[PDB]
Amino acid sequence: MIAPLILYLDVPFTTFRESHAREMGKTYPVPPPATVYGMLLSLVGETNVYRHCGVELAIAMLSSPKKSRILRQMRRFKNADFSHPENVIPCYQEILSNLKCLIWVRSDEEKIQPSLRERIQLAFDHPELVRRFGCLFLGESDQLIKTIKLAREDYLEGVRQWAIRDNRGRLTLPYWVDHVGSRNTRFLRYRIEEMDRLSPPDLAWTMVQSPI
Amino acid sequence: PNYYLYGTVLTRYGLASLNHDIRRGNKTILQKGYWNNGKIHSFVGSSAIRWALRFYLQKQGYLVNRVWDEEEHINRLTSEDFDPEKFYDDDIFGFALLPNQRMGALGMNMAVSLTPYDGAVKLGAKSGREKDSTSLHFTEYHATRYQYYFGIDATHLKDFSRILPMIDGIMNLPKVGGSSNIFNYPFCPDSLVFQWTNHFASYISYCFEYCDPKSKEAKLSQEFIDEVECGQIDPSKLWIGGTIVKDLQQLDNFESSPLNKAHIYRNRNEMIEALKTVIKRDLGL
Amino acid sequence: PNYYLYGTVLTRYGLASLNHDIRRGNKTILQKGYWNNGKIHSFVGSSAIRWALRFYLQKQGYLVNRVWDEEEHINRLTSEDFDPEKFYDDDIFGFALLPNQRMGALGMNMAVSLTPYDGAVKLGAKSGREKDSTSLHFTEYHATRYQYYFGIDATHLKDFSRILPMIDGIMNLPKVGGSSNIFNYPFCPDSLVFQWTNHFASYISYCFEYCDPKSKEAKLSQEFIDEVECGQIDPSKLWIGGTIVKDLQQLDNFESSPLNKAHIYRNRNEMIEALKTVIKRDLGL
Amino acid sequence: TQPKISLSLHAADTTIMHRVGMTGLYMTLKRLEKQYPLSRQRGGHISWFLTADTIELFWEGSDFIALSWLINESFQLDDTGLIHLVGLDNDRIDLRQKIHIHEGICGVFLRLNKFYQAGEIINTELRFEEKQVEYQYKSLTWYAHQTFAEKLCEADTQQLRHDYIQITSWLYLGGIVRHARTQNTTKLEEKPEYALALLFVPVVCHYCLLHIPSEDLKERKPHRYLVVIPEIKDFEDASQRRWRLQQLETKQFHVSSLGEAGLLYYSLDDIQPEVAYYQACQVWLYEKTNKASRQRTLMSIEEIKIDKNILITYQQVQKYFKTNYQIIKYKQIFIKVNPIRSLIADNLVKGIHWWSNFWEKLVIEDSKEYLFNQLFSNREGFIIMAENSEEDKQYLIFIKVFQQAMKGNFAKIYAKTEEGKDPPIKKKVERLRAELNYCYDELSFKEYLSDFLVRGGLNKYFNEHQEEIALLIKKSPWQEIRIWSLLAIASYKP
Repeated sequence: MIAPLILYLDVPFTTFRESHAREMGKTYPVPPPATVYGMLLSLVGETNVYRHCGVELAIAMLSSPKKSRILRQMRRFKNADFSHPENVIPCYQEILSNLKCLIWVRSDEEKIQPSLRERIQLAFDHPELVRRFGCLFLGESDQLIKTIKLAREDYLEGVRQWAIRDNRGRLTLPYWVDHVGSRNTRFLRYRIEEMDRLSPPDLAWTMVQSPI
Repeated sequence: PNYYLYGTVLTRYGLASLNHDIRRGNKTILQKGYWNNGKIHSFVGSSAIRWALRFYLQKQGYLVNRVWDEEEHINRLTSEDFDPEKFYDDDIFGFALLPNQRMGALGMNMAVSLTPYDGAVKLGAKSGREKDSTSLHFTEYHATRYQYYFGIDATHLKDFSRILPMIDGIMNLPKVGGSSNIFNYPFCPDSLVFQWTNHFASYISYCFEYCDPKSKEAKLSQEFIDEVECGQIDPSKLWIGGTIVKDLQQLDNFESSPLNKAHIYRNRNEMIEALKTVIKRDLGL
Repeated sequence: PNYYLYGTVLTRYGLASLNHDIRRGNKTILQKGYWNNGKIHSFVGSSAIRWALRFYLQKQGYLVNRVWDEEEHINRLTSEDFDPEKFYDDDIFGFALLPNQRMGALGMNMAVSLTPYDGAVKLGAKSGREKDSTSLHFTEYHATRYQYYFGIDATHLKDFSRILPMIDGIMNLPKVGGSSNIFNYPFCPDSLVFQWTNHFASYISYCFEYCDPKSKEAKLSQEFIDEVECGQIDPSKLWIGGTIVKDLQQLDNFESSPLNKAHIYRNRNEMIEALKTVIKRDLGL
Repeated sequence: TQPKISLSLHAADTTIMHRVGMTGLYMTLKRLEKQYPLSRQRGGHISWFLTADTIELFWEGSDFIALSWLINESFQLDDTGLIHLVGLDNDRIDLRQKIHIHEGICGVFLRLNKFYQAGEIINTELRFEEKQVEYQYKSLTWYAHQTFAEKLCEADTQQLRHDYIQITSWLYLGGIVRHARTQNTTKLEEKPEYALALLFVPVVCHYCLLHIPSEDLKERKPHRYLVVIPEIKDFEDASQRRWRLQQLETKQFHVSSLGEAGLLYYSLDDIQPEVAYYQACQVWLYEKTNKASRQRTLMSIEEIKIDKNILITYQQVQKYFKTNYQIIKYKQIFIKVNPIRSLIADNLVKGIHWWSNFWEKLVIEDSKEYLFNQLFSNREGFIIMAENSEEDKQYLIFIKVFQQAMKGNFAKIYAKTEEGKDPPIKKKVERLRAELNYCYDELSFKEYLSDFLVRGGLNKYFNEHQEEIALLIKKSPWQEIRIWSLLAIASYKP
């Protein structure tokens, strides 16, 4: 069964502020499967979100990042007039610094060819052929990625912190995000377990599906 | 054929209290967070630098939808229906709405103080025999250099000629929002690491690193040099300019290192001219 | 256009205790912090120089919204409503009463000590055999040349002619807030590095360095001279005057370096007159 | 029978707030079966089956009446206007703690008057140490909690809705609509059972008051509210923990740091040496943005994970270091929190050494000696922790060396002292402190230290650890050596 594609991630600053945290930019410790899936779609230049349902993603967290709070005069749609001071609101947003993680992509469950794994591979062998827009980022648009490269299981030859689906875990990461409200958002309960393996344990293969 | 322009830029050494955060009655805390090795560094928000670029674009022609009323200290919007084909700001920084939206063609991380932050503050009691409240203010400041990283997809631009004004703006960055009255900190580049490639990933995000607390040498980080020597991050697409060029030329074996065959200029303007010529040739301007 | 004036100023050598911070016990600590090479330097705040400029404008006879009653040691407002069109201080330094606020043309940074602070202290004691709790005390002092950086926006001034009195005040700065009874430290400039350009980018911030860690030598920094050599910071827009002129003229190969074709004057008044003539020609005054 | 409402902690979609609301459901139903053991006393003949991590519901007839009875019994208001949550044991809770919890809940949950109607401001003069401090609070009359049953159930069928229900920030903390112009669409949605959990969250979470150390408590009454929300591992464990924490005094709840409140929430937990203790909780800070802010805004959320070592160290700090001084003035029961305790606690949570920089806080920063006095009161405790610090060792040996040297100097003065005259040992000690504080650089301070050591005489400790103490003197910055010399002078005890 073809070896799943592995990507090495290194983002200086990132924030995956949780859903129900709309008053505060408080973030998940780990990139959620939905955000990673969206970033992979951006890398392969896939605007449609339903194109690559079924791809299984597993995240290995190389180093636990530090959580820091920053202030931002974020703009909101409260008043019809743009210049009205009610739009600008000062609030805190948490960020994760020096995030290094490895991503496993298993696109065997995809029913549409070419699969996401093939698209990512072909993108990496021939960067000039792939046509897309924007700048690759994880989380917020201004949080660019320092390094995303094809890597093996031995790239750090170290000890890995995996995200494992546990029904009694702490983190509640969403694998499908409903941006308008919260109807279609689907959550899974995870945990961070420190294990010395170069391959993900079964559960880690968080498999993205449509909310239906 | 996608074309990008990423860049890590390091500012000069000076006294800065730029962004700040919510005060505690006393003290105006410069916001800070963890960085390499867990040492606390002072940050400057990404929106701050984007606001600085917007102000630069507005200050020199270059029609802006989001005009900044200096007298009223408010943001007036000329045309509620954003038109990226006409307004430079909607073309670059994008917009949001309830067509529907446009992802900004510019993404920059938050600036980071090159040296860890130490407890530094400034007394601020106001002159006068009468000593009422609103006196003895404290302004936390920092004497370091700020280094921030940006990336633009030139292809995503509606007008491909708009890359050049952004280059002039980043070179002549007017002012990041800060206590210019107390701490006038210039943000013009002092050492640049640019790369103009069709590859989506550039491994040059934060290459300036010195640590060595309370110092200004600002050597190039070892990991960046190792990455250059490895074979990836192609030196032909690299552009190195600024004061770091002196230290690079004083490095041993540099005449034989792969970093030698990268575009290297002491003069910043010569760097900008060469890069702009390359960009114009490749984009057909 | 968009003209701005930037400068780094160096003061004479003398004993200074101008910026006492919150004192501990019996010793009156003067405010200090880290700087180049990690050695502690003594800082004089920029608000003090802004107050000195305000006092100069008040004394010379200009309008000045804030009047400083010397005998009462109190500050009074001529009008409760700030009018930058009519008042020089409101025009230049800005205001915020809490329109309502002004950005402020003058942007000044702190005054650092060129020489690191060793820790010298001075004992003072009340005379007479009758001794009480307030009998003896210790005051910290520093023997250093002070250096601060400032930047103003000529276009931002409501009246463009207001740039002349501010320059005159900088060259004739009154007392900077300190302890004039026992440490009367003149803050009058004795070496300037002025830049008057249309671009914003400034590479003259803190361009002064010491020859020896404990000395009154005050040589020009290597970075500034090297950057002038490399090609940026056009010598035609450079203005250097004061005691550093002698040291520059005693340098080797000076007649061939780009420093030669820059505005250099031994007498500071002549350089100020030339720069003022240039400014008046540029801004139509 | 079949469950019309099914709730399990093991469900994947649940969050922390859903779990704490589940615990609130568990405890309120426990208190209800304590109050109404028999089926027919329970409205709508509700029947609950409760397990370690599952709450199970059946009733008879239409749902609307059943949930209406449940809600009306769950949330109530006494005559004084204070909150009455049956989940918490109000009988053994005094009136001061009732005022505390009621003020907290209106300050964090019922922050908006669109959800509640208030009564008249009721002032009562409670008697402490022959002082009748008038507690002034705003009584309530109704709130959206009592009448959420209308929204929970369908209007026409009087039954639970079979679709997602839009919720608001009062139900789920932090769930405000960012864009008011899109209020109808961009609203958080949840299933009815999770909505009931979000109804019953307030019972579990405790409320604490935060005091800014920089702000004088006399010149600023506390108004910041810390909400401690614990991670749920078991219904019974959480219920027992909350009921235990009910015992604490209100003066304990006033803390100087978020970590202090978190540790207080776990202070009364039993410690078992066979069982690996590990507890996690969230602290939610609510604070007015400005002076004239109408309602509080969520300003900080911080996670606390407490293990065995951290908790026992915190108990040790609580034991050695002094408690809060309950200053009481004209209706002004101020509380003096020891900053050091918080500092240690913070470092403990950070995992960093407790002795990160106590002296800085105690003296350098604390010129007023607010906590420096606490140092005086808890100097032994400081030393105790320092003893725990192995790195301190060398400085401990230097402490002994300086104590021996000053012993020799005092012996010399005693020899010099004339018969009948009283030797000025106190004056000499004051002179030592003044001379050490006078030293302004490395050279002068090292001169004085070496001269004093020579004058002390033959020192056994300096002989045994010659090279180590010599290198410590040569390497350490003179400010640090001065600090430890001052500590040695203060810690001298013949």
